[PDB]
Amino acid sequence: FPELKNDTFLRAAWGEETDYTPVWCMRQAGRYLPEFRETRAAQDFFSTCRSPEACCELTLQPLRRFPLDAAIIFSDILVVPQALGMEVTMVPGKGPSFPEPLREEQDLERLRDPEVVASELGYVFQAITLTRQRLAGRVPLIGFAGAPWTLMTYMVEGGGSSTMAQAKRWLYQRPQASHQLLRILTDALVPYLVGQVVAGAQALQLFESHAGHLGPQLFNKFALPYIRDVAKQVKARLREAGLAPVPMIIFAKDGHFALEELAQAGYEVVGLDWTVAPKKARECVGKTVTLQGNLDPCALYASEEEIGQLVKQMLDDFGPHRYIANLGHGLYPDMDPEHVGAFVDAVHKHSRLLRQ
Amino acid sequence: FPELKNDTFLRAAWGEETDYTPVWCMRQAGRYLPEFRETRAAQDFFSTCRSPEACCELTLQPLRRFPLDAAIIFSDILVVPQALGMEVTMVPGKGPSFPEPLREEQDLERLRDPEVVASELGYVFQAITLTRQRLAGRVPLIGFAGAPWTLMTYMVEGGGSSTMAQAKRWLYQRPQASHQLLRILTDALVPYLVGQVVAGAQALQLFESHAGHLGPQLFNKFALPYIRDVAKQVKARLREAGLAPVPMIIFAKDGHFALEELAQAGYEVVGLDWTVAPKKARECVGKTVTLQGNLDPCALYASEEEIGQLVKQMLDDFGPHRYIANLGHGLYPDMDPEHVGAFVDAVHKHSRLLRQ
Repeated sequence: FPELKNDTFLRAAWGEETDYTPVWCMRQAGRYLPEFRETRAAQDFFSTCRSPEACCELTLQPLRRFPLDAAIIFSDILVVPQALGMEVTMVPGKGPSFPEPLREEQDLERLRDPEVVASELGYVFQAITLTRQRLAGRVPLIGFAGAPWTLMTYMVEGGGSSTMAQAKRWLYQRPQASHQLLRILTDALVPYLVGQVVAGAQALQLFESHAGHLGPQLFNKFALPYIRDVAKQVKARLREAGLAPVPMIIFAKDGHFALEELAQAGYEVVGLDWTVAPKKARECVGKTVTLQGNLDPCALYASEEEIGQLVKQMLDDFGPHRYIANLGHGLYPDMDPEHVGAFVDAVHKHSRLLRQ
Repeated sequence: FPELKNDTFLRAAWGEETDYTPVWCMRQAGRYLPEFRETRAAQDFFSTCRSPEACCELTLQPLRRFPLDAAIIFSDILVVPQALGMEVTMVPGKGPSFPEPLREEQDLERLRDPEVVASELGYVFQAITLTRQRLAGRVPLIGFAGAPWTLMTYMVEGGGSSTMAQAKRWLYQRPQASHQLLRILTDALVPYLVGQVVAGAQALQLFESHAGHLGPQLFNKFALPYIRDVAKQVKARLREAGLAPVPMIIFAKDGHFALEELAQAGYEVVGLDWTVAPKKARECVGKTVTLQGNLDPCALYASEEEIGQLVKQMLDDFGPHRYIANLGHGLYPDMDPEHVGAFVDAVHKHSRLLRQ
C-alpha cells in the first residue's frame, strides 16, 4: 500500500497533538452529491454495491470536492444481516428494508453461521483494497459496520422505527433469544471488521445509531457487553495476524447516558451527536479518549457565514486536544454541497486560528 | 365542584410528603384498552372528540380498571393547530396528520388570530367540566397541551418525523418566521390552558415531545423561552381571575441536556423519559422541583413479576420525596391492561414498603 501523506486524522484519533483539527462527515458519500445519484442509477443500491469499482468511485467523490481529512468506505450497515441470510428489498425512494423481519425465536434458524459472513462480504474487502490503492495515501481510509444492538433493531423491526417497540419487546419478552441474536451479530462483525483492516482500512467505526431508545439498564445488559466484545476481539485477532491495530470509534447516537461507560469500552474515539454539550461530554469521558463530532447536520441549512460562526463556537467548546470534527449525524440528501464545503473550510481555518 | 377526596398527586406535585407515591400513565386512555376502541368507533377520532360525553367516558375508563391517582383529560395535542385553522385528516390506522403542512413563511397567513383559539375549543372545556363533575372528587384532573416547539414540528412536518429536518430547516433558514410561529402558538396555548383550569382542571401538563431533536443551542433559542412564557402567563392570568394556580408539569422527551434549565422554567414538576437515570436527574434539577416518570413503557412487555422488580428499583432510585411515578412515554396500543395494573399496584405497594 502507498505511504500515508496526511495522517492528521489518525494522530488526533490516537490522542496526539496536531497542527489543525481534522474533519470528515458521516455520509460524505451520499445523495446530496449530484454525482452520487448519477453513479447509483447504474442499478439500485445493493445491486450497485456488489461492484468494487462502483463503491470505490462513490468513496472518492466527496474527496474531489472537499479537502476532507479522511475517506470512509461507501457501504451500508445492512450488508451484515444480508450476509447472515436476510433478504433486503430496496423500496423506490423509501430506503433498504427487510420485507420478512425476524419475529420470533424460531426465525433465528434462517441465519448463516456467523463464521461464514466474512467470505460472503468479499466484495466489500475488494472495494477497500481498491480504494486504499486509488487514494494513494492522500488521507486514511475508515472501515465501518453497525453495532450489534443497532443491527438487531433493523432485523426485528424490518427497517426504521420511532419507538423500537418490537425490538425492545424482544429484550423484555425474549431476553435469552435476544442475547443469542446479539452474540451471532458480534460473532459476524468481528471477522468482518478484521477483514476490512486486512483489506486496507486504517480506522474502524462502529455505528450504534439506535442506542437512544434504550435507557441505561437495557443498554448495559444488551448493547454495552457486545460493543466491548467487538473492540476486544478485533484487537486480539489483528495482533495475532501480525497486523497493527487501527483506531476504533464508537458512535452512539442519543447516548448521553452511556458516554462515561463508552469511554471505558476499549475505543480510541467516542463519536457524539449534537444533543450533548461538548464540554459536558468532555467531563463524562475524561482525558483518556478522543471525541468526534458533533455539529447538527441541519445547521448546514444556514448561511455559509452562519455555518462559520457555529463551527467556531463548536471548536472553542471542544478545545484543540483529542478532537476530530464531524457532524452529529449523516448529511441529509437535500443539503447544498457548497455548505458542506463551508463546514470543512471553517473547521480548518478556525482550528488553526484557535491554535494561534 | 365536588371536594377532592384523594389529593396525593397534588401534594406530591407541590413538593409535600405523602403516605405513598402517586401514579398515573401517559395515554392511560388509549388503544390498549378494548373499551377505548369500541367507544372510538362511534366515528373517527377528531369526529368523536367533538362530543363532551365521549371524551368524559374515555377519560374515566382507565380509572374503572386501576386505582390511578389522577385522571388526564382525553384530547389530542393537535387540537390547537386545528383550532388555529389547519385541517387534520385521520389516516385509517396511520394517525392524525396535516395533509397541507406549513411550508413557507406565507403559510402563516392561513392561521387564526391566537386570541380566538379558546373559543374554538369550547368542547374541550365542556368535556373538562363534565369529567370533573363525574369524577366527583375521586382524584384530581389534569389538563394538557403540546408545547410550542412540539406543536410547530407537527404543523411544519405534517406529522411524525425521525429527523425533524423540515422543522429545523425553518429554525436555521427562517429564524424570524419561526419565532413568529412560536409566538402565535404561545399566544394560543395560554388562553387554552387558563380555560382548562377555569373549566375544572386541577393540574396542567405541557408536552414537549420533540425536544430531543434540538441540541442545547437551538433549544435555548426556540423552545425554552416559550416554555417559560406559557407558565409565567398562565399563572398571571389565573391570579388575576381570582383563581388558584394549579401545579404545572413540563415533560421534555429526550431532554437530558435541558433538565437543569427546565427546573428553573417556572414548573412545579419536570417529567422525564426513561433514558435519564433518576439519581442523575435529581442532581440536574436540585431539591426545589418534583420529578415525574420514568418507566420505559416497553418494560410492560415483561412479566408482572419483572414489572414489580423494575418498579422497585425505579422507586429506590427516585427516593420517597418530590416524586410522581409515571412511564417515560405513553402506553403503546399493544400493551396488556393486566400489566398496566401490575405497574400501578407495584408503585403503591413498594412506595409504602420503602417508607417503612
